[PDB]
Amino acid sequence: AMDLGTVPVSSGTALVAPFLLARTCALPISLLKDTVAPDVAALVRSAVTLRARAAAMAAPLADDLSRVVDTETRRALLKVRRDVFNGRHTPATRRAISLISAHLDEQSRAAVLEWKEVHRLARVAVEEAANALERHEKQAGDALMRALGHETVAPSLAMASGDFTRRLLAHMPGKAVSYRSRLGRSAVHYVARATVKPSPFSGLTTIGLLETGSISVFTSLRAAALELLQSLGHDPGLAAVLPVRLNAGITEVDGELFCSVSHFTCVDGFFTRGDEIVSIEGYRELVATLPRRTQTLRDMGRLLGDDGQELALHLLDIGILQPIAPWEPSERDHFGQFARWLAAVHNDTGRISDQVARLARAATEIGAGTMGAAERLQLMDHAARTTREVLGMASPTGQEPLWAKEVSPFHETVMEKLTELPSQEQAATADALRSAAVGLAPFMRISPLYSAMVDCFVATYGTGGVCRDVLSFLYRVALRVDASTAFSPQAATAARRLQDRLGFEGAGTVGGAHATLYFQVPDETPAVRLVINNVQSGTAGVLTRWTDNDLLGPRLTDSLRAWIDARYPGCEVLQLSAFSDWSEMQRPSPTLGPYLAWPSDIPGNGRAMELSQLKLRHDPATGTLQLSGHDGRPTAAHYVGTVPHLLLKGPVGLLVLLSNPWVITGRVDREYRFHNQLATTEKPEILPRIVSDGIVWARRRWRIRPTDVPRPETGERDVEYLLRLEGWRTQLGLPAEIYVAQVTPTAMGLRRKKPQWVHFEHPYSLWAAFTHLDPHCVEVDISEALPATGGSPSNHRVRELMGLVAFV
Repeated sequence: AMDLGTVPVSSGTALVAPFLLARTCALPISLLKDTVAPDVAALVRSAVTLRARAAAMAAPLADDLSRVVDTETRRALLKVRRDVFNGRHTPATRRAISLISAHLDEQSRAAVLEWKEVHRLARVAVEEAANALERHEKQAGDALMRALGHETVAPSLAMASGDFTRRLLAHMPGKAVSYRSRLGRSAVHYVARATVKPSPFSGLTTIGLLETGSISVFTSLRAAALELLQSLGHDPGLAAVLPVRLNAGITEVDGELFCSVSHFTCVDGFFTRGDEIVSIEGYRELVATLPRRTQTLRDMGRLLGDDGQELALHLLDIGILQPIAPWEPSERDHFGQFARWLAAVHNDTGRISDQVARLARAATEIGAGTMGAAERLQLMDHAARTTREVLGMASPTGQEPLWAKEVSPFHETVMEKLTELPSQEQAATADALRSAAVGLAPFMRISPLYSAMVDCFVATYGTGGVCRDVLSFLYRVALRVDASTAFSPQAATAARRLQDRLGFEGAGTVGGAHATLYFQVPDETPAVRLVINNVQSGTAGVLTRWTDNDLLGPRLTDSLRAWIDARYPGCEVLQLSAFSDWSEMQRPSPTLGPYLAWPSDIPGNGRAMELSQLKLRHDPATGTLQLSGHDGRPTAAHYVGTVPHLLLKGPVGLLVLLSNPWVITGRVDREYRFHNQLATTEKPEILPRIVSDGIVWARRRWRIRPTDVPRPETGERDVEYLLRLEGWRTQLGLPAEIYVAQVTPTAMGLRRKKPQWVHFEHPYSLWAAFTHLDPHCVEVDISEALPATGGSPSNHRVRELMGLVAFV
């Protein structure tokens, strides 16, 4: 794939949504910038400059030394030419210099004295550098710890790293923390996340709304509530009251019965669900015996006859029966709903309700008011333990899942009211986003898999045909359209052909091509206007989770609903998501409009539209598939999940593609491609900034091997290591402020880890980034910090912005 920003643009325009979301670091930059050591840096620079000036004086001097003379004077001359090569100056060197300096021409005597004066000067800069470094180590590590103690930040850390928070609360102010210690390396990482690197996973940012005091929004873990809900049927107490229903994901393809079987999983705290389309033809007679409306598990077992209870439980375990969850898809307090339901319907049956009630009380408490780091850490530890206990207890396997041992029981988002922008700055930012959108338009293509779905639909239902079981068709595409035919060159040709016909504005169910831009603007050749951090096709789903609160929720609800409706003119837009039965990060919004439930999802409490109430029709005029609801109402399914929809596999992702078939074909920020291959290039890869009209699509980057990075030798002086870092970074050409990303291999190619802030006048960030490289790291990807922070005022808080653009 090509690099974004590399195609010149001579046509096109774009609309910009009239609002921005801002993710602002919790602390001002000064809390990090005050821990720079500019005195250590200046001394190091001096020592490097002086040591290099003497190295350069060596060759002209060792020739001037010979440029004969008497013996002993000759013997001393050799010793001086000896030590001149080795950059030495021991007392036995200084005496030899005194032996000869009398017998030296004017030129060479001045050379020998200038060489010894520069050496001495370097020897003093180093020791003064080491003294300053020693003083900085007594002060800067403790300051970093104090910064993280601020009440703006410490309770967020208690959510994020429970174990580092213990270290923080157990730290006496003034007690030195070395840049060599693990605590010092961790401190500069958290302070950087709180001051210069806004990011969604740190918890050290706020979310606010801008046009063109602060609250906490909390969510409990949906997977823990769903896991417990699935277990309930295995207790005979609860099976008499647990409502269950026949899986709506059951339907026929070519007369054979199929089911989407859910594989609920957790990989490194990331909750997703794999969908496996599986034949259940043998269960047909059983499925036909069960009614389609909700009943208790116990009631279902009565309907089934001999061994009916055992059999109903088997159907529940494999998902042909599914429990009804006592919460709605948008719920943020799962165990509060779960405890309310348990109370309304009344051994292990009782202990389970008590654990649920304990979980429900932690949710009420954490949302009740401010808590210090210590209270927060105690509620979190307690909720996590209760969670582990009730899952193991209700499990028929006796054990709790592995992910329960290391996943937080709550998650927090901080919303903040922001000072609006001056109207001039609003206009200037909208113009830059418009320029960015014009430069992104050439990489917006219709996905070839969309054209393959149209062919499958026409092959199945005919031109202008109508499908009345949309689920059955989505299963058919997942069962019968493989990768080689979905991304064949015919597919791509058809997709390019469809785009020429359709245009960017889409048609009906097919919304207009749009994108979410994540970017930063300088505070402080054309000037930098805007720096791109990420780009996504469509409206980022995380925006819908921010509609559900008192601070910015109502204003964002109205702006977001207007923006999304404008993308599907003449359609009723339904909210659609992927596995929100498992992940609260995938939940729809309560305020934005009707929700379309995916049939294979475990169902919940509120009202949703059903996919079975919709039809799909081939529209020959436009070459699209059109979704329609009641009486043919034109319908769009707008994706609101946080997971990027192009990572979705299976029929869910195919339905999402029907309303957003638009994909971005350019590389974002020189990302590493998925193929497992061995690159060539050369040892130092220096990649220029990619920038057009002030839009910085790609930062300057430096790609090197781990062995190219100076690592401390055993018994090396600290100050000597800084001299190596300074000489290395200047030969490579690094600016004062950079980000360092370790690249490690995956099965799906090379992958950047999270970037580490480095300042070359900041000993803590240098040690934290360059001394303990991951053994699996095979490449170090360094980028310029941009916008740099050195030029910004001290009290300012760094933020990343989110904008929305629509192409025309």
